[PDB]
Amino acid sequence: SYELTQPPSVSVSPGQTASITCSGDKLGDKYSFWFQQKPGQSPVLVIYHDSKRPSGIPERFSGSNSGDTATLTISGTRAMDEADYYCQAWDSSTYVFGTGTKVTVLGQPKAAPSVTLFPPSSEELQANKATLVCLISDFYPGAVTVAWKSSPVKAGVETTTPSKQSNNKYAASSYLSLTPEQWKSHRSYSCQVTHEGSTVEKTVAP
Amino acid sequence: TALKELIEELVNITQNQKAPLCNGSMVWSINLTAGVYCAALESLINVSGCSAIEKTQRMLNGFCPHKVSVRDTKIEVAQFVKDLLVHLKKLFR
Amino acid sequence: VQLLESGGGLVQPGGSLRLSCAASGFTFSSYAMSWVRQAPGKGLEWVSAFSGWDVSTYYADSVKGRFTISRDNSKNTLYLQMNSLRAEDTAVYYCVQDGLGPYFYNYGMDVWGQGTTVTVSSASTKGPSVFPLAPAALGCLVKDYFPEPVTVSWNTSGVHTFPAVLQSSGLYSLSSVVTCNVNHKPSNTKVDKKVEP
Repeated sequence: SYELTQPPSVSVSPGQTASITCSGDKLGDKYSFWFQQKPGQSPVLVIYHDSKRPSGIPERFSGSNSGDTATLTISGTRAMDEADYYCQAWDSSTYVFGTGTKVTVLGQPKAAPSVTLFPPSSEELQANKATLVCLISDFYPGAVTVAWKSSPVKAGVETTTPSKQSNNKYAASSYLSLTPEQWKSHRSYSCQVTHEGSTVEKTVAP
Repeated sequence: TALKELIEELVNITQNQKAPLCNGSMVWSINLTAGVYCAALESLINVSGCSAIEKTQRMLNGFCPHKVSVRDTKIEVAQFVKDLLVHLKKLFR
Repeated sequence: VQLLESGGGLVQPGGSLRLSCAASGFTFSSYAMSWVRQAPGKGLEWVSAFSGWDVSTYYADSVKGRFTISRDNSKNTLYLQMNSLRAEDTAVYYCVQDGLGPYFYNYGMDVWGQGTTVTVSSASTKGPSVFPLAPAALGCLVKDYFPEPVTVSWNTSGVHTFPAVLQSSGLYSLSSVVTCNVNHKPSNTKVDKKVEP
């Protein structure tokens, strides 16, 4: 209905079946639509009216809508099917989109993130500013959560979305904004990158 | 405006020698009165294996306010679309 | 069938823009048409729709009273007048071929355009501060510039220009490591500097 909820992530190996859910109150009474958005391009209609495939869409895509759950099924998921998939329905004179599911087709073995934590610069410290530059590289799949520290620091943190590298692995960046009085204060700040349930971390001292 | 798009889609699949529309599948007739769009969709909903009516079926969905998913005479789909086509041209007075 | 969006760009909060969308390859006047936007890194948010059957219009509650959808069938063009723009309106705006008939929403959407970028920011343009990253791996930190983008060089033996990050004032930062020639000519500055521990 008014709130279409989708699981944030779906991961399969090539050839396996990927099932994407989209839950909504009495969603089975409405027509459901599915949109596929590969990275860097506009969405494309993959399923309309619950189960129909539009012209030119691969036959491995199929949909079902019943009860309060709409399901998009990809049989024998291929590498080119990696995309963000979006649920959609009409309610109260508006189009309502699902929150989206990133479907990752594991094309290569897992790669642990390599990290490089840089300290505040000598020039920046004289500018009354301090920035800790945590640089994460060479990891797959492309999703890491980073936490800064050894009491947790909620604020002054800004992280980039992971992005594909030359070698089709992934890289990310995280910055912690400090003032010089907090940098020589605590004995060592920490950058903790969480990859696939496992975490490498690095710390830095003046 | 939009109805003539539906009309000429009907006309297109009603064309002379093509194979009979959707093999010999047959559907329930309906009174070409009011609510004809929803009724045509509900009678064409269970047609199996016929891509020639897919654009037709999607178009009719834009003419019925609700989701779909009297039974006196069962007629061939080729004749069902012919019947509805004459009714729609008439409403386009 | 093609939907050619145009009219995006940079604008301050409270400013105005007017997007256009040239349509081709289909009878434009018969289909409803919609605008759908996507903020950077987030999901899809429908904005507004113009019926191809009525002159009725529909809007998401986040833009009603501020956005006006319009169409011209003779030019096969869809428009979106955006007034009283806010920061949260920053997104890529897609023009989408919508449904046929009076209940166009039961027909559904079809083809999407490629979209134009709309950015709403109160910040003024500014060149970046460049700082050394001392050590293997040597880096160069580009801090506090607006708007985007910026290109970094080193003149490529294992070097990466990490994507920029946006900060809570509205300016951007980035770094580029090697295992630095900076040009931000939105502000017309070009700095280069070298590092050593």
